[PDB]
Amino acid sequence: LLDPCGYISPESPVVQLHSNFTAVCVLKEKCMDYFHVNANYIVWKTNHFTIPKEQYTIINRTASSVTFTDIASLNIQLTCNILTFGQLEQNVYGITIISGLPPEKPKNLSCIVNEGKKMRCEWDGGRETHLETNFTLKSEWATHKFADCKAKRDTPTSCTVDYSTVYFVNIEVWVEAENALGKVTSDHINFDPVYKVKPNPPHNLSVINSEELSSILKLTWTNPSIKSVIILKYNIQYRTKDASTWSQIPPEDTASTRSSFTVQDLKPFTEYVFRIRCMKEDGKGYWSDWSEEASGITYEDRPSKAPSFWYKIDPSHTQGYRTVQLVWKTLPPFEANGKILDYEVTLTRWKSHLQNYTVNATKLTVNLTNDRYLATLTVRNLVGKSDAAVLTIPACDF
Amino acid sequence: LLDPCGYISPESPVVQLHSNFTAVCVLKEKCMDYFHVNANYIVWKTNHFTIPKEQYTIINRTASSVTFTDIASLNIQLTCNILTFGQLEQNVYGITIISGLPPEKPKNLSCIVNEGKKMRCEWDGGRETHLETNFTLKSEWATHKFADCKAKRDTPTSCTVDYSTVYFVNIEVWVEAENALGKVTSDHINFDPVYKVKPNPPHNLSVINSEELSSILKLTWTNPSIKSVIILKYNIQYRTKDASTWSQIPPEDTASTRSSFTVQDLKPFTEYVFRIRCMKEDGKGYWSDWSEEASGITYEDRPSKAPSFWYKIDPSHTQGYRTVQLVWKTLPPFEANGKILDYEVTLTRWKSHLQNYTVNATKLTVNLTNDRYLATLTVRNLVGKSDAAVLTIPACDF
Amino acid sequence: PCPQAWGPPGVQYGQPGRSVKLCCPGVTAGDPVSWFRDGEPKLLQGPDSGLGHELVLAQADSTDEGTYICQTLDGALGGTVTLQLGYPPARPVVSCQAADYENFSCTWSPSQISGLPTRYLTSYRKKTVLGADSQRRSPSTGPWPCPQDPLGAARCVVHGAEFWSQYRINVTEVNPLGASTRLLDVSLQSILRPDPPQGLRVESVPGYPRRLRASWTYPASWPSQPHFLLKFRLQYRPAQHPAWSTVEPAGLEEVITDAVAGLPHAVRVSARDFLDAGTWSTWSPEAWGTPSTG
Amino acid sequence: PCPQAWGPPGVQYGQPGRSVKLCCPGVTAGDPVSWFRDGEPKLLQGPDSGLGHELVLAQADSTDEGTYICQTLDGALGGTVTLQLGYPPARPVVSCQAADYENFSCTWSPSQISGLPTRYLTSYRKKTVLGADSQRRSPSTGPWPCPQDPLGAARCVVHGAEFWSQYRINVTEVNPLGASTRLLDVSLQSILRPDPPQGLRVESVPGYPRRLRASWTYPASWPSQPHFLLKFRLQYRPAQHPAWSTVEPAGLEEVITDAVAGLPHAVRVSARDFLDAGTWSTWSPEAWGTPSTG
Amino acid sequence: PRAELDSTVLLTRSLLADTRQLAAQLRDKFPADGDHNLDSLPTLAMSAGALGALQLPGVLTRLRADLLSYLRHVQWLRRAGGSSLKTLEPELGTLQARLDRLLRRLQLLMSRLALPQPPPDPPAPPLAPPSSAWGGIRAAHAILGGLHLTLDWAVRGLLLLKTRL
Amino acid sequence: PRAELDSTVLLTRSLLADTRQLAAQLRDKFPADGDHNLDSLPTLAMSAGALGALQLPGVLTRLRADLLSYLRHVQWLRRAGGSSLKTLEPELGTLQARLDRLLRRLQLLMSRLALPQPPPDPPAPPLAPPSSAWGGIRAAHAILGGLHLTLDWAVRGLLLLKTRL
Ligand SMILES: *[C@@H]1O[C@H](CO)[C@@H](O[C@@H]2O[C@H](CO)[C@@H](O[C@@H]3O[C@H](CO)[C@@H](O)[C@H](O)[C@@H]3O)[C@H](O)[C@H]2NC(C)=O)[C@H](O)[C@H]1NC(C)=O
Ligand SMILES: *[C@@H]1O[C@H](CO)[C@@H](O[C@@H]2O[C@H](CO)[C@@H](O[C@@H]3O[C@H](CO)[C@@H](O)[C@H](O)[C@@H]3O)[C@H](O)[C@H]2NC(C)=O)[C@H](O)[C@H]1NC(C)=O
Ligand SMILES: *[C@@H]1O[C@H](CO)[C@@H](O[C@@H]2O[C@H](CO)[C@@H](O)[C@H](O)[C@H]2NC(C)=O)[C@H](O)[C@H]1NC(C)=O
Ligand SMILES: *[C@@H]1O[C@H](CO)[C@@H](O[C@@H]2O[C@H](CO)[C@@H](O)[C@H](O)[C@H]2NC(C)=O)[C@H](O)[C@H]1NC(C)=O
Ligand SMILES: *[C@@H]1O[C@H](CO)[C@@H](O)[C@H](O)[C@H]1NC(C)=O
Ligand SMILES: *[C@@H]1O[C@H](CO)[C@@H](O)[C@H](O)[C@H]1NC(C)=O
Ligand SMILES: *[C@@H]1O[C@H](CO)[C@@H](O)[C@H](O)[C@H]1NC(C)=O
Ligand SMILES: *[C@@H]1O[C@H](CO)[C@@H](O)[C@H](O)[C@H]1NC(C)=O
Repeated sequence: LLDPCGYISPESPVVQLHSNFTAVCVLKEKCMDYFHVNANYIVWKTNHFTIPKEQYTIINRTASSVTFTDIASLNIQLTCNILTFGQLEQNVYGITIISGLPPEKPKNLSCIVNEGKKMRCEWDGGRETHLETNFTLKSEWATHKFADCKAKRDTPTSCTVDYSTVYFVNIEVWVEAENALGKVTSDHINFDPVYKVKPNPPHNLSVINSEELSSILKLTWTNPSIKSVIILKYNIQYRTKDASTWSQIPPEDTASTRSSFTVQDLKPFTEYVFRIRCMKEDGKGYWSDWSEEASGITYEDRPSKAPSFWYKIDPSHTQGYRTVQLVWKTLPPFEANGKILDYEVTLTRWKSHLQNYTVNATKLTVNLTNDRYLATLTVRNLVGKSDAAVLTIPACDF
Repeated sequence: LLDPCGYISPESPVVQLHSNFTAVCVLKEKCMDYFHVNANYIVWKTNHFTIPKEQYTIINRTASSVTFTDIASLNIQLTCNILTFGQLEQNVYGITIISGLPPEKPKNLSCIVNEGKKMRCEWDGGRETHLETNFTLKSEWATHKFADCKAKRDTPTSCTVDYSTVYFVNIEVWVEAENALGKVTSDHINFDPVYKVKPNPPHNLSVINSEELSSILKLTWTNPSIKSVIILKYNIQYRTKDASTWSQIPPEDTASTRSSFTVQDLKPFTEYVFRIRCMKEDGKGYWSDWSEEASGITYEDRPSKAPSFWYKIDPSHTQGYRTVQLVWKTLPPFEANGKILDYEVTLTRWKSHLQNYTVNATKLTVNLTNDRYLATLTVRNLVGKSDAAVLTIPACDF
Repeated sequence: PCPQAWGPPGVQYGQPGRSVKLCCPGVTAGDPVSWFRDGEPKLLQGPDSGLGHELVLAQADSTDEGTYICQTLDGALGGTVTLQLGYPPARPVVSCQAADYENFSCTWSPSQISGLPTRYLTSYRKKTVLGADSQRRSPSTGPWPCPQDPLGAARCVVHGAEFWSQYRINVTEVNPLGASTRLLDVSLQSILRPDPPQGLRVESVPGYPRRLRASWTYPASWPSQPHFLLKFRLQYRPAQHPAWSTVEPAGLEEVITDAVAGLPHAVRVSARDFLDAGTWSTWSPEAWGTPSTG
Repeated sequence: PCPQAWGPPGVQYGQPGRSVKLCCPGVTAGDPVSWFRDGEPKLLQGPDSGLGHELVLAQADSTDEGTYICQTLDGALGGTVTLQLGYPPARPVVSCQAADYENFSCTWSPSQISGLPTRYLTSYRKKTVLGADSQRRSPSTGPWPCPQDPLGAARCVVHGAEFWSQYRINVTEVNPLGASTRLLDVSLQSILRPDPPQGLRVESVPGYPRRLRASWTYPASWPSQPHFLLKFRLQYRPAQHPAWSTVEPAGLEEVITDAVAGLPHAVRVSARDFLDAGTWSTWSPEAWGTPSTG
Repeated sequence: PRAELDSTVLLTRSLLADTRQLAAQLRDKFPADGDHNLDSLPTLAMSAGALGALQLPGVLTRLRADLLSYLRHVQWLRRAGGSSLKTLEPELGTLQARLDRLLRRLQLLMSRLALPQPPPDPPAPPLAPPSSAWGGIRAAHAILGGLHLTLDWAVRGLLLLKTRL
Repeated sequence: PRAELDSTVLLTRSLLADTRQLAAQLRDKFPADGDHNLDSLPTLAMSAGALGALQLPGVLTRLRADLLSYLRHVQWLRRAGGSSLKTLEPELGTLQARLDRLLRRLQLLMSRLALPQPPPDPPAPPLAPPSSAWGGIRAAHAILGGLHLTLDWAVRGLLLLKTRL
C-alpha cells in the first residue's frame, strides 16, 4: 500500500505540437490484489478535467492506455487514478506533458567588438518555443576549441564571451541552440575580429577659430585608442545654429587617419555645431555613435555693401537753420557681417571742411545752415569701414 | 645583489588625514658593502617628485628616515633609492601610502519590507573617505546571530538580506562600517518587521456606475495579499477630468480593511479618475505608491431649470401668415445635466388644440396665422423633460 | 432447513428476470411436495425431477408476483409464501455538515426505492497512516454504529469526534439481495460550516450622515470559546442597486462608512471559523436600515 | 726614486690649499739638497729635519706658482721643476644619439677646465642579468676603448653594437690628482632618433582645389631596410595661423585634404622607427606650397 | 496576559494562512486525487473534546515533536526533491524560513516560561530520496496538508495558554 | 608571400603596442627608478648586426623559448601577485590572453611551414611568490619591459621571413 505503486511511462516526455503521444499507466501487483481492480477501472484526468471514457484503451489486464492526437495544449498535466472500493478516486502516479517545437537554425548571426570590451554576438531567434532553451556561442580554430559562451536568461539572443579579443587571427564562430525537444546548430561563419570592431567616438572635441579670415574654423579632437590596430576614417557634418538638417563633407576628403580638420566655405558670423564619427577605412563592420557636439564662432569681417540711407527734414527752432533727421536701417545679419560696433557720419559743405560725427544709434539731430551739404554714412567693425552711401540733398529752392 | 634588498617599514600603512607619518628605509648589509654607501646616500621620491634634502633624518648608519607632517595627499607613493656609484639612482624598495578618515557612525538608519521581497535597509553615509569601505548589515536575537548582509559596491548605503522576513518577532538590526583605518558600529535599533512593511498598491481597480441616481459611483479593487498579516487603511482621492488638483476623502472614513467604496456628492455627467494607496491602520511605516488610475461616468439626470427662450418674427411669403423664427441657446454643461437627446416645442392657440413638434436643432421655421399663440419649449433626456419656458407673444396690433 | 426469512417468518423475496428458489416451510426435508399458484390449478415443475423440497423459478417476471401455496402430495397444506418483486438498491446520496467542533452529521436519501424493505446500515472509521493493512485496531478504529434516535431522522450522529482527523463514513444500503456501500471522506476541519448570526440590527449614528452601526450575535449552536473565534464578512447594498459591498468586521459590531445618505440599505452577514477552517455559512436574513438626515 | 712624471719628464703638479711634495730629480736618494724659489734666496725648510731628498709644501697657495730650482748643498744644480696650480676635474656632461641600428655616439664637455691637462678615458660595457658579481666575462663584457679618430671630436664610436641590449657608458675625466667618472645608461632601442627626411616638396593636384601632395625621401644616414621601416608625421599650417595640424602618412607621400584654398601652407615632417623605438626626430626645414585655383 | 504569548499565536495564524494558500495552489496545479500518506508523519491523536484539561508541558512538548518532524520533511523536500516542485519556490522557502524560525522561538518561549525541557531525543534517520518527481509531488501534499493541521492546533494550543498567562 | 606569415607579424605589432602602453602607464603610476632584474629572464644576445644570415629554425626556436618563459611569468604575476598590481587589469589579462594565443599560433605556424620541432624541454620549476607587494611591482616592470624587447625582435624576425616566404 505504502510508496507510490506502479508507474507511468514514459517518465517525462517532451513532444512536438501536432504530433501523437501515447501514455501507459501500469499498476503494481500488490495494488491490484488489494483493491480488487484492474486496468478497466483506471480513469485519466488532466488539469482537473475528466478524460472521456471513450478514449481509454486497455492494453493488458495490468495496464490501461490513452492516445492523444493533434496535441494542442502546451502543458498537459497527466495523472493516473484507480476507482478502488468504488466511487473513490486515489492517486497512483502522475507525469507532466510538455509540448512545443524544436529550435530553428539561428540566422542573421552577427558579432561586434566594441573597443575596450569583449566580443558580443547577436542572432535572430525563430518561432517561440515556450520551453527553456539554452544558447551557447561556440568558437574554435582547426586545432583548438574556445571556452563556451552561455547566453543570459534576460538576453537569450545575445552572448558575450569571457576571453579578450585577439585581432589579426581568423576565428570560426557559430551559435548552438538546443532544448529538451531537439538540437541544432546555426551555419558557421569565418572572419577576422579586426573587421568587426566598433570603436568609440572621438572625444575632447574643440572648435577653434583663426584670426585670419572669417570662413575657416579649425577642428581638433583626440582619436580613440583603437587607432593602434586600424586606420580611422571620419564623417564630418555641419549646419548653422538655426538650420534643421545636417550637411556632410565628402567622405573621400576624410578617408584616412587624422586628428584635426579645417572646415572651409562657412558663412560669416554664424555659430556652428559639429559632431563626428569614425571607422576603419574599408567599411567592414558597423558605424560608431556620434561624438559630443562642439560649438564655435567665426572671426570678424566687414560689410559687403553700403547700407540704405535716407533722411527727413523739418524747420529748426533757430532762425536761419534747418533740422535734418538722418535715419537708416540696421543691416540684415548676412550683410552686417558681425556685431555692429558703431557708426560714422560725415557732412561736407560744398568747398568747405569735412565734419565727422560718431553715432551709436539709428538717428541723429543736427543743426545745418541753409546751404547744400553732402552727407555720407559708413559703418565700422574691427576690420574696417564700409563703403559710403552718398546722396545729394538739394537746396530748399530747387 | 639579486632580490629586493632591504625593506621599508611599516609594510603598507594607512593613516588619517592631518596626522603624522614616519617612514624608515633600511638597507641590507650586502647592498651596503657592494656599493660602498650608507644612509646618508639615500634619497626619497614620491610620485616622480624629489623630496627636499633638508627633510631627511639619518637614524643610524644603516637606515635613513623622513617625517611628513599634516599629510594632505590622498595617495603618496613612496620609493627608497640609493645613489650607488654616484649620479645613478637604483630602486631599493617601495610602499604605497594611503590616507583618509575613519568611517562615521551611520545615522538615520531605516529599513522597509516590500511585500513579496526581502527586507531592505538604508542608512546615511558620512564624509567621503576615498577608501574601499565595506558595509555589513548585522542582525541578531539575544540567543542567535543572523546571516550577515554585505552591501553592494554600487549601493554602499543600502543592503538587502538573504533571508525571508518573519513577521511578529522582534529583530535587532544595525549596520557595521569598517575600513583599513577603523572600525565602528552604528546605534542599535529594535523593531517588529510587521511595522516596516510597504505593501503594493491595490490593483484590478474598476469604476462602475449605478443606474439609480447621478451622484454615486462604486469603486472596486483587489486588495494586496499582505492583508493576511495586517489590516489595511486607504486614502481615496478624486477630481474632475479637467481639474488640476486632487481632493481627498476624510481618512477616518477609510480607516479599515475593505474591498469597495461608494463615492457620493459627485457632479452630474462629469468624468472622474481615481487612484488609491493603502497601509497598516496604525501609521507605522512608509506609504505605498499610488494605484493605477481608473475612469468612470455618472448616470443620467435631467435639467434643473428651463432654458432661456426667445424668438424673431418676419413677414411670411404666404398671404395671411407670419414666419416666426424660434431660437434658443444650448444649456451650460452644468445645467444640461447630460447629453442632449432632442428638444420638444409646443404651440397652443387661445382656446384651440395643442400642436407639438420635436426638433433636433436650435431653430425652427413655422408658418403661423395672425392670431395669438402660446409657445413652450422643453428639453428631454433619458430621465424626462425639463420645465417649460413660457412667453406671451402679443398680436401684431398690440 | 431453508434460509431463515428476512422480514416476516413465512415470506421470501426475489428480483424479476433473476432466479428465485422457494422452499416449502412446514415439510420435513426429503418429503416430495407440490406447488400451485393461487387460483390456478396447473402443477408447476422444476429441474429437480419435479418433486423436491424447494420450488425454483427461472422465470421471475411480473406474472409471478402474488401469493403461492405449497402442499405435500398427500394434500396437506405445508405453508404459504408471498413473492414480492423488486430491484437491487441504488447507491445512496450522502452529505454531511457540522455547526460545532464536537459533533457532525450526515444525511442520505435513496436514489431508488425498488419497492423492497430498504433498511440502512451506517458506520464510520478513523483512517490511519501506517497502512500495513486494514487492521491496526488496538484502540479499535473499526466500524462504529450511528444510532438512529427515534430510528429515523436519516442521520448519523458522532459524539466525541476527533477535530483534526479525517473520517471515511460507510453508509450501506441493503435489501435481501445485496449492498451498494457509499463511502464519503469527511474532515471536521474542512466540512465545518457554522449557522448565520441571529438578531442582526442596524442603527443610525447621530452626527454622522454616512455611518451606520450593525450588530449581531453568535449562533446558538456555536458556543463562544477563546480557542475557535469566528471571522465575519458583512455585506450592504442600497435599494435598487445590484452589487453587494463586502467588509470583514472584527467582533460582533461593524460601522459602515460609505452608506448613501437618505437611502434604505440591505445588510447580510455570514460566519466561518476564524482560522479559515471549513467553509463560509449561508447568508443571514436581510436587514434594512436608514441613515439619519442632515 | 720618485713618482714618474705625468706629462713632461721634469715637471710636477699640485692643487692650492692641499699638500704638494716636490722631489729633486737628479740627486742620489739619501743626498741632502737645498731648495730655492726662482730669484729669491731664502732657504726653504721642511718637516724632515730640513735637508732630505724631497721638498714638501703644506702652503700650496698662488704665491707658490712658478719655477723652482733644487741644488745639493755642494752647489750642484740637481734639476728644475715647475709648479702649476689647478683644481680637481669636475664631472663631465654626457649625451648620446644614434641615427642607425649599428652605431651610436656620445659626446662630452668639461663642466670645469681647472687649468690642468684634462685628458679623457672613455669606455663602456654590456650589463648582464645574472649579477653574481661584476665578473661574468667569458665573452669579456669589460671595458672597451672608444678610439678617438684624429684623437679629438669628443665622441665615442660603437661598431657592431647590440641593438636591444642596454649599455652603461663609463666616461672618466682624469687629471694628475683623481677621477670623477660619468656613467650614462643607454639602450639603442630607447635612445634612437633618425635624421629628418630631405627634399620635402609640395605640389598642387590639378582638379582638386583643396588637396596637396607632399613627397620626401629617407635620410641618407638611414638605410632603407624591410626590418625597420619608419613611421612619419606631417604637419601643415596656413600662413599667419598659429596652430599646426598633424597627420601620420604611410610611406614617402601624403595627400593633404583640408588645405585652405589660395593660401601658402608651411609643411614640416619628422621621423621615428616604425615600431616606436627611440624618439621622434627634429623637425625638417619648412617647405611652402600653394593650392591651384578654381 | 503576556506579550510574548500574544506574539507566538499571531505568527502561527500568519504561517497557517501561508500554509493553506500554498496547499490549495499546489493541489490546484497538481490535482492529486485521493488520500496520500507518509509513514513518518505523526498521528494527530487529539479530539479537541477537552483541551483545557491538558497541562502545560504536554501541549508544548507535542507541538515541538510534531514541528521538528515537519521541519526535517520541509528541508528534505528542498534538498532531494524533484525538479517538478521548483514551481513552489520561493513560497516554499519562505515557509521553511518561517516555520524553522517559529520552532526556534518556541524553545526560547520554553526557557522564559520555565517549562521542563524534554530530553534530547534520538533524531530519526534520513528519509530516502523520492523515487520520482511525482513521488516528490505526493510528498509535498503530505507536508503542507499535514502542516495546516499542526498549525491549526498550534493556534488553538497557544490560545488556551493565553486565557491563563 | 603568404597570408599566414603576414598575419603573425601584424599581431605582434599589435601586441607590441599594447605592451609599450602598459609598460609606460605602469612606470608612470609606480615610478621605479633604476635597472631592475630577474634571474629567470633570458639574455637577449642579438646585436641585429646580421639577422638575415640566421636560418629559419633558430629564429623561430629562440622566440618560442623566450615567449614561453615570458608566458609563465605573466601567469605567475596573476596567480601569486600582490594586490598592489590589481590596477593593471584588465589590461594585463588581455595581454595574457593575447600573448598566450600568439605563442600557440606559432606552434601551428611551425607545422604548416614543416620546421623541425624542438624536443620537449624540461619546464623550469616554479618561481617563489614575491616577498612583498613592491617586489611584485618590480617583477611587473621586468616582464613588461622584457616583453617589449622580445616582441620588437619578433616583428623583425617575422619580417625577415616575409621577405622570402
Ligand atoms: C462498509 O460496511 C459494510 C457493512 O457494514 C461492509 O460490508 C461487509 O464486508 C464484509 C467483508 O468485505 C462482508 O463479508 C462478511 O464477513 C463476515 C466476517 O468474516 C462474515 O461473517 C460474513 O458472512 C461475510 O462474509 C460482508 O458480507 C459485508 N456486508 C455486511 C457485513 O453487511 C463493507 O466492507 C464496509 N466497507 C468498507 C469498510 O470499506
Ligand atoms: C670606469 O672606468 C674607470 C677607469 O677606466 C674605473 O676606475 C678604476 O677603478 C679601479 C677599481 O675601482 C681602480 O683601481 C685600480 O685597479 C687596478 C687593477 O687592480 C690597479 O692596478 C690600480 O693600481 C688601481 O688600484 C682604478 O684606479 C680606477 N682608475 C683607473 C683605472 O684609471 C672605474 O672603476 C670604472 N667604473 C665602473 C666600471 O663603474
Ligand atoms: C501486459 O501487457 C503490458 C504491455 O504494456 C506489459 O507491460 C510491459 O511488460 C514488459 C515485459 O518485459 C516490459 O518490458 C515493459 O516495460 C512493460 N511496459 C511498460 C510500459 O513498462 C505487462 O508486462 C503485461 N503483463 C504481464 C503480466 O506480463
Ligand atoms: C641602527 O638603528 C636602526 C633603527 O631603526 C636599527 O633598526 C632596528 O633594529 C632593531 C634591532 O633588533 C630591529 O628590531 C628593528 O626592527 C629595526 N628597525 C626596523 C624599522 O626594522 C638597526 O638595527 C641599527 N643597526 C644595527 C647594526 O643594529
Ligand atoms: C497519428 O499521426 C498521424 C499522422 O502521422 C495522424 O494521421 C493520426 O490521426 C494520429 N493519431 C493516431 C494514429 O491515433
Ligand atoms: C539548459 O540550461 C540549464 C541551466 O544550465 C540546464 O539545467 C538544462 O539542463 C539545460 N537544458 C538542456 C536540454 O541541456
Ligand atoms: C606631529 O603632530 C603634532 C600634533 O599632534 C604636530 O604639532 C607636529 O607638527 C607633527 N609633526 C612632528 C612632531 O614632526
Ligand atoms: C572589504 O571587503 C573586501 C571584499 O570582501 C575585502 O577584500 C577587504 O579585505 C575588506 N576590507 C576589510 C578592511 O576587511
